[PDB]
Amino acid sequence: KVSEQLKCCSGILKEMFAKKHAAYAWPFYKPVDVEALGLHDYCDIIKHPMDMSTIKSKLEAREYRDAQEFGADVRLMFSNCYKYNPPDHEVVAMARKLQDVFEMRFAKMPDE
Ligand SMILES: Cc1nn(C)c(C)c1-c1cccc(-c2ccnc3nc[nH]c23)c1F
Repeated sequence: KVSEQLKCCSGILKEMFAKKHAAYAWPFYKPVDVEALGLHDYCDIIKHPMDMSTIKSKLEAREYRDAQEFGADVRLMFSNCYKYNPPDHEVVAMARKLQDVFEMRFAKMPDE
């Protein structure tokens, strides 16, 4: 069960990194570079930054022990975006679309 579920999760991660979703996934590929982006309050507002390269590193290194731990990280990434940004900002629109992809496929988890 655990192995299977984590495979399911790595498939989701591979999809989120895929070219078919790149038009809205790209802001989430790497850690937010607060300084480069001029976002000098980012650290002060976001206490636990998260991005898809960090999730991929944690998957490769077998840090996730179960699907719930992986999902909590992916959702944290979206929540940080909803935290920091006005809800009408383009990056929030892209986060919502990528979360739709994630939640619909995560729902299709093998459950035993
Ligand atoms: C520059 C730039 N131009 N455009 C239209 C976008 C979407 C960006 C951009 C580039 C890289 C990362 C981010 C980003 C990621 C996660 N959270 C964020 N919060 C504010 N920016 C965030 C980003 F918006």
